[PDB]
Amino acid sequence: RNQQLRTLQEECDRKLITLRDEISIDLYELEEEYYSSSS
Amino acid sequence: VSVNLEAFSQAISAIQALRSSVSRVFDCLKDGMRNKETLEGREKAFIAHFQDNLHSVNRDLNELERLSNLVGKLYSQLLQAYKWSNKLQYHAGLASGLLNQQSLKRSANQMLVLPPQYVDDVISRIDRMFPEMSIHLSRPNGTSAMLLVTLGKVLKVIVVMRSLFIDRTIVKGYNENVYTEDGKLDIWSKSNYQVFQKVTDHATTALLHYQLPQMPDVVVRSFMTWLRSYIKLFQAPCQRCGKFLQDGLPPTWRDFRTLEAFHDTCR
Ligand SMILES: [Zn+2]
Repeated sequence: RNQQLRTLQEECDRKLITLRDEISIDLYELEEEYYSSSS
Repeated sequence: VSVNLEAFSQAISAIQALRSSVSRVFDCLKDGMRNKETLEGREKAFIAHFQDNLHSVNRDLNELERLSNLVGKLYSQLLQAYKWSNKLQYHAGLASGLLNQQSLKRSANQMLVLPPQYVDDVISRIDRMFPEMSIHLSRPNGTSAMLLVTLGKVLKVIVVMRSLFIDRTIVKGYNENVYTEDGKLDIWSKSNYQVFQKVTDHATTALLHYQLPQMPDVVVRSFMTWLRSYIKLFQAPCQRCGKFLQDGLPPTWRDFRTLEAFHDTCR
């Protein structure tokens, strides 16, 4: 039971970390676009 | 070795100087005394010029003797290409320096994504040089690489990158535990001493200062070049006040582009 639950936890954390990195790259692009907007 | 090249060119100019100074002695003596209004003044001028010329001959002979004490020991197409290659290389170095000092580019506009393998290759290339710095990459949180740069028995720098571009740095002392309880890097800490908090501040200005827009290899290489100069902490005195200690601080400021020690109060 312990080993199965540890594997599920590790899968969830790998998914979250990769999500954070991709969202961070998108946030960088959006920050550049929004702050450099002329308006 | 290059020192023999410089000593030989030096002594070439020494012989030319000796020959011309001897000929200058005899040429000024050929003309004879000039007029120069006051009689006392003309005697003074002639004596002074003759004495100066003789002294210059003696100095040139002495310099030639000193270089003697210090001296050590189809085919034309290849040498012509060699000479022209060195000429083009030096010409291009000077012209590139003059032009990138004064660029006229105002904006990038007209009218980050990297494999982590590339980051490891770049940082291992930097770690191969500077034999007193060891860089140990690890990735505890995703693709953002975290670096421990140890530096002599002096520093431990924790550099937190983001896509092969330095983001944050924390400088701690040698003994200081940079690891947490679980043996991961302590990315968020301070260093219990005044000196290393000052060097964290100077390192953040260093990563704000060395900013090329596109190419990041020059940035990390130049940051490590600047960081390497901190090995003479606690040994270098300040180049403004001479002393080692201002308010109990060593000179924590290694100046960019001329790595000299200063207390930050001495700017
Ligand atoms: Zn000072």
